[PDB]
Amino acid sequence: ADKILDLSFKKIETDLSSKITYEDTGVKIETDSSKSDKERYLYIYQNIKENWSMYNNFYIEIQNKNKSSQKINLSIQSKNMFEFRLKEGSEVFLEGKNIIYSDKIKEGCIEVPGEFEGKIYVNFNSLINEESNVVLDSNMLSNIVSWGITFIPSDEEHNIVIIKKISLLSE
Amino acid sequence: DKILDLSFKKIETDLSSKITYEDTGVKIETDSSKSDKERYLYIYQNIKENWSMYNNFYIEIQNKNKSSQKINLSIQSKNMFEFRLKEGSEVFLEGKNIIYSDKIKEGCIEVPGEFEGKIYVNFNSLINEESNVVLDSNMLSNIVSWGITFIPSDEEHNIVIIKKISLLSE
Ligand SMILES: [Cl-]
Ligand SMILES: [Cl-]
Ligand SMILES: [Cl-]
Ligand SMILES: [Cl-]
Ligand SMILES: [Cl-]
Ligand SMILES: [Cl-]
Ligand SMILES: [Cl-]
Ligand SMILES: [Cl-]
Ligand SMILES: [Cl-]
Repeated sequence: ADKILDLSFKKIETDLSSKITYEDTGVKIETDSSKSDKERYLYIYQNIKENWSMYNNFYIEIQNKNKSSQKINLSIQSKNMFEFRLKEGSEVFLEGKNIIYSDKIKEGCIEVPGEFEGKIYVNFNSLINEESNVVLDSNMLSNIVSWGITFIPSDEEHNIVIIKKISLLSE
Repeated sequence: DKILDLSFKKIETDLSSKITYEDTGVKIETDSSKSDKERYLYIYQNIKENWSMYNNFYIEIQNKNKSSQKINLSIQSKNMFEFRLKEGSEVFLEGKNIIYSDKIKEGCIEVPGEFEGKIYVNFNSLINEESNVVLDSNMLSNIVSWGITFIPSDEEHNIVIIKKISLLSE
């Protein structure tokens, strides 16, 4: 039950000029920039409201028409707050015309080699929320740093409570 | 099941206390004044663990007084989010003579007099007030935005073709 994501190019934050063309399938993205500009980028995003708990990864069918390697990265947002980016060092899988290999996320990016024409596998455990360190397929329980009990004694001058045991149950 | 280590640090507000660690649990003795309405004893332990595999908080406690006590929970995640009892949530207090489902009143749990049983609290009854995020809620549950950034090579004219972007179930 693969879920195909709608590719809309109405929302773009960039510092380049480009020509986007829809074809039978997918879309061609042409950019004109310079070697000097080391801040160059073309961020393309969408606004949604979907539940993705039944999926475990991104499958990006991309093709590079240049001999030089490209670079791409992902960013997901949950609860209009938590932003998830590629976890540095995490393994991603690139399947080309004849070879499939593992490459680690470097400087927050995925290297797309020259003439690459294939698909890219990025598991959701590869996207993380920096601040919380919570990976996209987990929850806040994944990184508990403190637990405590607040006690508000009765109007009696001296109160005593006995705590025999505290544990965490799981179905 | 994971038996939490009963080792604490404490904050005292308008009261003094003693924490003795006996073989039959930890005894908490407080000395305070009926007039000091800001009385409050916070006992906690800082750690670095993963409780994803768990779903509930088991607390067996005994109240030595005839007057009710009030307890609250505070679980913190590295991002400095503190989760507390959700207002209107349900908690189960199983005593010897009385057993029932209880409600969170003013963010606290009423511990009846001479109570001597167990209190069950599900992690979905813990929430961060400002974010309004439940402690066991998965991130994938509510996705509001997703994006892809393209960083071109040094070549002046770059062309990348994206035929398809999907989510695979596993
Ligand atoms: Cl979409
Ligand atoms: Cl949507
Ligand atoms: Cl290839
Ligand atoms: Cl290359
Ligand atoms: Cl002791
Ligand atoms: Cl501690
Ligand atoms: Cl009881
Ligand atoms: Cl509260
Ligand atoms: Cl809060």
